[PDB]
Amino acid sequence: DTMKVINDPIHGHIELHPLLVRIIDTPQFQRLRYIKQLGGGYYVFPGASHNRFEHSLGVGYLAGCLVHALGEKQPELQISERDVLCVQIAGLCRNLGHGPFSHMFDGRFIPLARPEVKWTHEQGSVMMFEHLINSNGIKPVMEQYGLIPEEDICFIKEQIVGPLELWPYKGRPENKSFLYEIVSNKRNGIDVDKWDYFARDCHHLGIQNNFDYKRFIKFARVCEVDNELRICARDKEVGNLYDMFHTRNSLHRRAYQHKVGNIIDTMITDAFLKADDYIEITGAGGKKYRISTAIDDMEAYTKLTDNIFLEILYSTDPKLKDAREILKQIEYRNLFKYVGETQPTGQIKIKREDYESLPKEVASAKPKVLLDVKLKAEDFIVDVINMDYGMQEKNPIDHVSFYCKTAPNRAIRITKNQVSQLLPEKFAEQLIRVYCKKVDRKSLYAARQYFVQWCADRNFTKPQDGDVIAPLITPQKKEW
Amino acid sequence: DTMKVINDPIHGHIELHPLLVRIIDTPQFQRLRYIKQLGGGYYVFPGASHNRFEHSLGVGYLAGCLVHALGEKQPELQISERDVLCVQIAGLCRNLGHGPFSHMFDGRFIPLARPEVKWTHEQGSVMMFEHLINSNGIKPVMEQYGLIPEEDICFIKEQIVGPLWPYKGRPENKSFLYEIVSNKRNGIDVDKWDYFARDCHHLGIQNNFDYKRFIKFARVCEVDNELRICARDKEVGNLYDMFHTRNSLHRRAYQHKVGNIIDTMITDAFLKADDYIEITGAGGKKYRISTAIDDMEAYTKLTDNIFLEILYSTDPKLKDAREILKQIEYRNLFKYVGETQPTGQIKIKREDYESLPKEVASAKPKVLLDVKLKAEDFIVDVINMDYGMQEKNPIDHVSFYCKTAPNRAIRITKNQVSQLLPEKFAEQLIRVYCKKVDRKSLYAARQYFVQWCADRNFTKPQDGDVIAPLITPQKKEW
Amino acid sequence: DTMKVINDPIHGHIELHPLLVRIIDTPQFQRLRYIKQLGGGYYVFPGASHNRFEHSLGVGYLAGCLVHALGEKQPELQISERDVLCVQIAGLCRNLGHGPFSHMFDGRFIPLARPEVKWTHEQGSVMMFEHLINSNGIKPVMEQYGLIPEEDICFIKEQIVGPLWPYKGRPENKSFLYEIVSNKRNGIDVDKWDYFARDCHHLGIQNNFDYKRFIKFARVCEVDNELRICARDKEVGNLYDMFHTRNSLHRRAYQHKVGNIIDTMITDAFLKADDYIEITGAGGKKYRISTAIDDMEAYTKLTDNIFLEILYSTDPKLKDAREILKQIEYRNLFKYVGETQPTGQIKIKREDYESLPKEVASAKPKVLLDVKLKAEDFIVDVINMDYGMQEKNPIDHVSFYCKTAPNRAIRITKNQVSQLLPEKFAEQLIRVYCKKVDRKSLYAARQYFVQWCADRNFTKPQDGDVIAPLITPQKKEW
Amino acid sequence: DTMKVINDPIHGHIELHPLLVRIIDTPQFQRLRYIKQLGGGYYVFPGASHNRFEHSLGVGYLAGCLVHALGEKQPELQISERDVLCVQIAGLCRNLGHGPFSHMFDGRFIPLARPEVKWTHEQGSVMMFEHLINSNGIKPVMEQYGLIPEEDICFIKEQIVGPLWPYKGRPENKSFLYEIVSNKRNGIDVDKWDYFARDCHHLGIQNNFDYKRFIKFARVCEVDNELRICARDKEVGNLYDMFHTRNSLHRRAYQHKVGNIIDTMITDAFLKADDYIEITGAGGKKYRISTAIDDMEAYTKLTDNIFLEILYSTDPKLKDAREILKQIEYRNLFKYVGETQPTGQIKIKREDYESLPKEVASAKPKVLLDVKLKAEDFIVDVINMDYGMQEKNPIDHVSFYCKTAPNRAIRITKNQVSQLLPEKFAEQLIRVYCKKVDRKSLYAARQYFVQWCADRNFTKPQDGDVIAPLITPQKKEW
Ligand SMILES: Nc1ncnc2c1ncn2[C@H]1C[C@H](O)[C@@H](COP(=O)(O)OP(=O)(O)OP(=O)(O)O)O1
Ligand SMILES: Nc1ncnc2c1ncn2[C@H]1C[C@H](O)[C@@H](COP(=O)(O)OP(=O)(O)OP(=O)(O)O)O1
Ligand SMILES: Nc1ncnc2c1ncn2[C@H]1C[C@H](O)[C@@H](COP(=O)(O)OP(=O)(O)OP(=O)(O)O)O1
Ligand SMILES: Nc1ncnc2c1ncn2[C@H]1C[C@H](O)[C@@H](COP(=O)(O)OP(=O)(O)OP(=O)(O)O)O1
Ligand code: NA
Ligand code: NA
Ligand code: NA
Ligand code: NA
Ligand code: NA
Ligand code: NA
Ligand code: NA
Ligand code: NA
Ligand code: NA
Ligand code: NA
Ligand code: NA
Ligand code: NA
Ligand code: NA
Ligand code: NA
Repeated sequence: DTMKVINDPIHGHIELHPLLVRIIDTPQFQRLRYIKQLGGGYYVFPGASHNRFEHSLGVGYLAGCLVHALGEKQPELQISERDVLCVQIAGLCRNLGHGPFSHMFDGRFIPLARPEVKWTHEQGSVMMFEHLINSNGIKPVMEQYGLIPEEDICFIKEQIVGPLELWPYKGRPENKSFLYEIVSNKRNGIDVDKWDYFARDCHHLGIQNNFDYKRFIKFARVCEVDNELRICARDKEVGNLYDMFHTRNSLHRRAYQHKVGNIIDTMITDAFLKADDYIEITGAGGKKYRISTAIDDMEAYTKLTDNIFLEILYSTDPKLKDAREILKQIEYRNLFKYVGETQPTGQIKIKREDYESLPKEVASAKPKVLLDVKLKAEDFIVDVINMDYGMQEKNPIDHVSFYCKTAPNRAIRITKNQVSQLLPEKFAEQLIRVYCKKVDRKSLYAARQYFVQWCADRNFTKPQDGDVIAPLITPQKKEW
Repeated sequence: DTMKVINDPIHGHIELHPLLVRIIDTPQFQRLRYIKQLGGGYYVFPGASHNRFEHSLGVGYLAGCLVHALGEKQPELQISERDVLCVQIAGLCRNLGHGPFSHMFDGRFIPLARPEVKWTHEQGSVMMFEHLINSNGIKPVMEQYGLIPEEDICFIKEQIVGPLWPYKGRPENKSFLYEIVSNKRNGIDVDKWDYFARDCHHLGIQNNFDYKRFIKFARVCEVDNELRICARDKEVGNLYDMFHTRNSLHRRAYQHKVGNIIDTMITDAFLKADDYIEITGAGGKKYRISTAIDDMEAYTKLTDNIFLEILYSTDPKLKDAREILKQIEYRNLFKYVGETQPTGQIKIKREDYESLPKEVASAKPKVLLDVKLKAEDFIVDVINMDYGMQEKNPIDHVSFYCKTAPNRAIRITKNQVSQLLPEKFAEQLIRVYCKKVDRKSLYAARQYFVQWCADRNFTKPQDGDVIAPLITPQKKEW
Repeated sequence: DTMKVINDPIHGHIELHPLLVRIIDTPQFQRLRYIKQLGGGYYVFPGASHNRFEHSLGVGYLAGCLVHALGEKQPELQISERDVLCVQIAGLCRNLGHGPFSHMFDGRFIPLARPEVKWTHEQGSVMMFEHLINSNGIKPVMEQYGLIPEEDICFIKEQIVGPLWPYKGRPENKSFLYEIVSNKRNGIDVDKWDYFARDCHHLGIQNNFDYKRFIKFARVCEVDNELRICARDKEVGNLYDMFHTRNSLHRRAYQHKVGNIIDTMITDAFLKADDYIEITGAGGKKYRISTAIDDMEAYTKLTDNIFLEILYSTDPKLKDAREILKQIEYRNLFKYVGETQPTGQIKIKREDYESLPKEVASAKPKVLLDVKLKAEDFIVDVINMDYGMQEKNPIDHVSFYCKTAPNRAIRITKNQVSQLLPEKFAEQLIRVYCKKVDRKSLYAARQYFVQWCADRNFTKPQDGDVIAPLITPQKKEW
Repeated sequence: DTMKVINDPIHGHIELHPLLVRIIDTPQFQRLRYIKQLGGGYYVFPGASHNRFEHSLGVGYLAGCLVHALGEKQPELQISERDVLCVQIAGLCRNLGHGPFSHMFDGRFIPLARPEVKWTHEQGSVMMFEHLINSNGIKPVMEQYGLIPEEDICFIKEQIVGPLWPYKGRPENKSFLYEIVSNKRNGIDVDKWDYFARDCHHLGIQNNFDYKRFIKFARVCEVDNELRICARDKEVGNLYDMFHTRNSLHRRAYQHKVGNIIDTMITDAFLKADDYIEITGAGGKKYRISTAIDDMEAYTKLTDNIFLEILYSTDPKLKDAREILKQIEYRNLFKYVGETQPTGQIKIKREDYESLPKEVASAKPKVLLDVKLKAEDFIVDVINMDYGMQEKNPIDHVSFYCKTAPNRAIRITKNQVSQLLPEKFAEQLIRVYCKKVDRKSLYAARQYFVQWCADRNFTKPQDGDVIAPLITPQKKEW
């Protein structure tokens, strides 16, 4: 077994070490071929047919490019061949825990189906990796290539999920601290997983990427920052890092939080909720699990993919009728209808515990307009979206270290005022989208009146088309 | 009316007329989201995750670009808005009849499972379109936009599948319209243009054909008393390059030796599953994977999903099918032994395919072997590579015009273009694989293979001297 | 004569009407082949070899795309063939007035060589267009294609340079036409769209603005009793991104610290050569590099070639000029010391520029230095970065329409889009360089520089702590 | 001094070792910024503004990629850091000897102006490199980085121009290194790889050769007791495609019929200017355009600028030269009459070129002509199109390895790959143009042309029946 070459449209011809090949050629990894990267986004951007499989190869490749580049420029770090493989494997395997339609599954479905548990795709990746290792005899193969399974497995899992609970990591000592910033960077969010999905999502969506990850890799260095070795960027690149998070935000606005993409993810979630009692997935020992409990058994979870959508759509059982009809509505494009978008003003934040009550508030509004129909709470969906630069209210560039041309081993900080006055003043905000489940012309007219009146009552921002969709409501609000 | 815009990575922002949107928003069209364009190719080229859905939008768009371009340059053709919509709809709908894994289903599975029937994806598209029309109340919507369903449905179906003037959907003065979506005269059509661009974007191989350039130089002229789409004389080199590119894409990607063996293993799994999977069709009647083609309501539910239904099954009756698919996941694939071609005049006929594994196993290589292999251990895959018209040069069926007389159609022969062009336009490739994957079986398989090539006067395999050093010295030609 | 087709790597195959071809095939237009789009940027980004000629073809093409798109969607605007040609011509001709190294010539050279005059490339374009028309017998060719030279020439010139309705080339009901080539209201025009795509292709930085998407959503609506080009409401995010991209391109490429210092050195060489180079104009009268702008026949011969005329000269009078250009070839450039910005209300006005090198040399660092530097050893470059309208948000001057009422124009404020947008739309950068390149001079230059930043309450330079560790602790702030 | 990074749109961010930087920052290298890669091609493809400078950086970078790749995969070859630098330097410097408009200068101008000498851009590069080294003190800088100037300079020059082992710069065990920059065995080298990608990016024609794939599969193996670079067996298809692409680029772009006639007109202007332009060289001695090749200090100043020096001149002695250049700006070009090829064994040798205009004018068409044309009215351009090795298949000079024995070199014949490949590897194109551009002259020129083709048994011109309907019936073949 020798180096395989694989041709990827984003990165070109990528070399895979035979241990990587052994990890890839398992049911646990190959599963990612059946999970769309962008979930319901495929129903809006028809190029976005790519799956988590190819994204994962790309993350593994880029993780290897960055660690190899640091090792060649700085031999004094003592990056070993073993370190390189562990970083590549962690890159490959950080997407293993994703579920059907990717963010739909851990962002919408699981929190509604199992409100008592705290599940992330990260934790799932660690569990799925363990199952991959143990079911496929990977440990003897790791030893053959010089890995020490005990320590290296721990290292790999820590790169995915952070400390498995003073230097908190066990897989590598503090002098290799920089290695924990490559695959999943908890300090500031700058990591190779974003770099792959920027390039890959853009190629498939038909929106062009402005971030240059190769340029970043070339200027990257390891320096001592508060007695820990960290990956630092060249001072000059600070503009480009602000542009990188600006790009992330553009991709969320244009594509990932597309108003129709989100409502399709919501409809799929609702179909999976109604189907949950009746779909059975066989796991370890022949025990049966549901869509919502497959996360408790990795053998069941292995078989939980986008296929669930089609199993529901093609079913004939009367018990799956409600689930199936929601999916049929997607095919006919009879979707829940977008009413509009607003934001809170001032320092007002809408917290997760208030979400359920928002459809009630929209239906409780009293627009002074003659209406043919009256709508209820259950007729409205309210979707609250938190947009930020990856670290809630914080500027992630405040957590980046830099070096200068004249002293490349000396780490420095650069503040927002030292770069530009044209940068954002805040780093987080909320969007509120409202939709109506009643699609007829009179219901939709009514829904707009309730919506705009609610925006006025709550002192939210004037919807962009407020004057067109509710001309009788927007004059009562002086500031509009 | 109300145009939708859709953003496609190949063509940019595409406008869809509301009638097209009505056709697209049906179970019969949306089904194409679950059929991979390149089938088992995704298992070799990981970027090739694209489905028939997006390819079909692109063919519809390009069909519209070509017909609009001809109408603007030549008002005298009388291309109406109705013609434009019919051509776009036929473009949209020519892929409706594809099955699971696209060419796998009509190229491998159906010919083995139903050898007596003559099924093509084209005929399937016509049948699926009829079912799409009748199940979704499309005829009143056609009338709303000025189409005449009787004539226009006939036109649309004829553009997909073909037929004194033999067509009924349009008269002879619109003969050129039949050359846009599916060109029976020479193979130059908008379906190829979309898949060249789209497959290349996804495979990571760069496309060298410029379809926009071609559309700009295209004109309709009278050729033997029939109006045809002609190309500019100067463009003749680019058309030879276009078929050269098609041939490269087949060699590099579509007939990739591992892509084909994965399609073969999936076919074998579907054969072993065929008795046991049921698909519900019209009136609750049950169909199999091999009979779903006889009922469009069943066939609607026949997609790549079948692969996962088999892979995830627990039924003991699906065990053999499921194990073949598990072999694909572990990459325990049937092993490639090699490739050869016939020499001289020799062509291998379709009726002799079944007997070829027997001939390879019957060869007597003078090498000491620890295993003996049988007929069933060999797969022999014969691939016909051509320029789309068997042995014919398709450029002999293209008409050209000159700058100084743009309504005068001419012919250009291969001799008038270049001496560096192909001398033949068709050939066969013979790939041999072994179902026994261990190192000793594979060694043995190579000896039988090379010996068979020697016995049959086939070409010396490229690695012949390395894989069978004891066999290749007997053959003086090599 | 009929349509020429030209293949451009940015836009593909572009069609040129024969009148445009006649305008392009003149010495006044073909001159733009010898003026680099990005001037000294080519000396930093080696892909940036592109010239104004191809950019101008692209602007003419995109001007035609937008006016055609508006006309097809809204026949009621009565856009005539004549309007289309005049808009395409204005698009083609808006770069005619550029000088050697593009922005170097009107941004640095002319203001220093002729401080008393107010010259812009725009005014130059109008004058060069008039000369192009009259020297090449274009007026009878305009008449042949239905143009009325009196009104249409006026229209074309007004589209490039601007002026109760103040325009004479078209009445108020065609007011939207003045927003295509050079948009005075908000800066959204086709010239930006071409240079975004073209500069990005050549620089190796990828463009994220989608101009085609913008064209598809564009409509003309009534706004305060005047017809204007409006954008779809949803696209407002993309317009903010468009100016954000313009700003990124300025930071990364157009105001690159070494690109600018190369433009400065070339400017200095042209100043020292100005007394001695002669350019023959109309009548045989002689002009200088700085006076060629007063005679279009001389200016026709004033291109990047002047750089090489100086570099290859042997005349002893051009020695000092030639030596500066030789320093560029050896890469012995004036050295970058650093960058800072003003804080608070502080704005640095154009009348204070000359005094800044004096202030840096007057600073008293409080560290012992081996050499002392003077005013002439420093260059101080002030760069104004904005969104095209000084302190104003250009999106406040954009009109929008909604899906439910496409003829009804609306306004959208910054708070209705996002909290993550910029709070200001203008700022200044100050770069300092040193003409003395040795290690001791450069160390000293950094101490003066950082101390000056401290004295003036400017921002702490990014590398302040590394380049001047003894100076940055004295500032209660840093 | 450490690595510079340079951003190139084709290769991305490229690292330059400080010795390379020292070679690049000289007047001898920087001169390549003023020589267009494609010469007159820019006058047809407006994207083709790129210069030899950036192409050279790219060849240097790719030379380094291939030698690094071989060294990492095969440590037993003992590729040193010194070898890597010498290979990068040879890559950087192989284009130094190009003249104004690249192939125009050594392909057209020099053969006509200096018929007694045998000059190539290769020999020019060696001479320019020597001058670069000696004028800029590069030898001590080479020693600083471990190079041995005597041996390594010889190595570098041998990699550019060529020579029982005939080379002195490296012994036989490093023989593979001579195949990277300029491969005399088969033409597969990094210079092609860069211009495929770069010319395609600028021309707007898409490249289908994947050089990175090739580098990944490349290995060094023993072939007839010499170490050589071998390709993987199954890449053989791709190598045939690589030369097919080279040929397509020649047909579409580099031998464009208008590109070539513009190169011819520029050559004619330079011939008429040759007596009157002076270029100052070493010791103040004066040279002409045609003698600047004999003094590297003069040749340093000989660039595309010469075109504009002629165009902008006022000297009455340069009038005829200047008028030809003015005709290019107005697009009053010599007119294309047509294209033919020889049939049979007939090859047209360089000594018969001068007589061809005479033969066309001597033909006796037998139709009534209003004007009669003479020899000097015709230009006949003979173009040799091949796969880089005259009549030979360059793939017969490629060595391959198989997966099962990667140190064992093999040969692969054309019949082992495909029957759809070219049957010949060389041909000639004959283009005829007319210097008289009026309608009557052009009609006459076509009659003479077609009659000449008939008399000589050349191929029927593609538009023969349209341009000469009365002449093409006499010829039974046609
Ligand atoms: N000619 C080609 N150009 C571009 N990519 C290719 C081409 N041929 C194959 N690929 C892609 C498909 C895969 O992603 C990757 C490797 O394919 P390939 O080299 O065919 O390996 P293989 O594993 O089938 O052969 P082998 O095992 O004999 O080396 O390159
Ligand atoms: N900013 C963007 N840039 C590029 N593509 C986009 C952007 N926004 C959306 N898309 C894509 C997704 C779709 O394929 C296509 C149409 O999207 P969009 O204009 O959002 O339609 P819509 O149907 O959601 O809006 P509406 O119905 O309100 O007009 O363009
Ligand atoms: N095969 C090609 N592919 C892409 N671009 C090409 C090709 N051939 C030429 N071009 C480019 C060069 C020009 O920019 C544009 C038009 O050139 P071309 O069609 O050769 O026109 P022409 O003016 O030389 O021919 P004619 O006058 O006979 O129509 O296309
Ligand atoms: N932000 C950017 N994105 C892409 N390319 C850039 C960017 N900045 C500069 N370039 C280009 C121009 C050059 O070709 C190459 C290197 O430029 P740059 O990093 O600016 O070097 P420099 O020599 O000016 O800086 P220094 O000497 O301070 O390291 O990259
Ligand atoms: Na797709
Ligand atoms: Na990590
Ligand atoms: Na530093
Ligand atoms: Na058809
Ligand atoms: Na082509
Ligand atoms: Na073929
Ligand atoms: Na296949
Ligand atoms: Na597999
Ligand atoms: Na052939
Ligand atoms: Na709207
Ligand atoms: Na260009
Ligand atoms: Na070179
Ligand atoms: Na060179
Ligand atoms: Na060998």
